[PDB]
Amino acid sequence: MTELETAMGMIIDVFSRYSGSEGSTQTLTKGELKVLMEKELPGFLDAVDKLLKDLDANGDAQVDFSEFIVFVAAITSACHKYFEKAGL
Amino acid sequence: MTELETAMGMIIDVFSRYSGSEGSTQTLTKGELKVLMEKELPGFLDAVDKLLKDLDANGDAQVDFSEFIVFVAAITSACHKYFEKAGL
Ligand SMILES: [Ca+2]
Ligand SMILES: [Ca+2]
Ligand SMILES: [Ca+2]
Ligand SMILES: [Ca+2]
Repeated sequence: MTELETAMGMIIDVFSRYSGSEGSTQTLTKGELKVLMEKELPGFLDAVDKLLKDLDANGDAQVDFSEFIVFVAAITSACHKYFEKAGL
Repeated sequence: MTELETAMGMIIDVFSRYSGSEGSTQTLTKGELKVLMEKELPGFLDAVDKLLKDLDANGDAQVDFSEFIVFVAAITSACHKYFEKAGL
């Protein structure tokens, strides 16, 4: 497994660890999202419900994997853009 | 560092390992992309130039981090969707 394939497997791993405690095992409810954020993105965040509403693209009140990975990408892109600029 | 923060750091790590051999150190030329694909996503891919044209959102003939992470997300989402469906 390459470094990049491992990173991709790791995001999927993270998602699956929190999406199975209630409702669909393929999505995050507001409660599951609250736990995923405090455990995986501590300090990033009222806030949890607004986050869910921001990420929910199809209006089912849950965060599925597509919605979640778009969020992970955005955060990662913001980090990379910041050090790119600190760079001069 | 959490599991998810580590995965994000790992994608940034992967990108930086290949974007520094030519031209801007913040982007991938077609040559750098060819090397990144054979080393990090072997077997995924003519093909390299078409891939670059597909990912290049701003028309500079290079893949920057935003373009790259959108690609990583898409591949990861496609993997997760596949096993979600194999699931019944
Ligand atoms: Ca769930
Ligand atoms: Ca949704
Ligand atoms: Ca470069
Ligand atoms: Ca570009």
